[PDB]
Amino acid sequence: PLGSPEFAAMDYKDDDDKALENLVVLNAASVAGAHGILSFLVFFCAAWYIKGRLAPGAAYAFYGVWPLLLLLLALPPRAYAAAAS
Repeated sequence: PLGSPEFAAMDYKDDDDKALENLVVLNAASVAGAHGILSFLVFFCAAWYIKGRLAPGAAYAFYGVWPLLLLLLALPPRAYAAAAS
């Protein structure tokens, strides 16, 4: 069956292309999330939040966790699974 090997070779190609496109996009999601944590750290944190304004905290937790989730949900199952240990 010469067709079987052809299907195997083509499958590996689609798996490589799908991966590359995922990383590039997921990275932007991760950057945006970390952008939310870094922008608020700089703007929101300051020394006024200690007085009694946790708000910045939530912004860090929301945008800092936002990217994590995005990467995992925007990442294939077998991909996020192999990343676990």
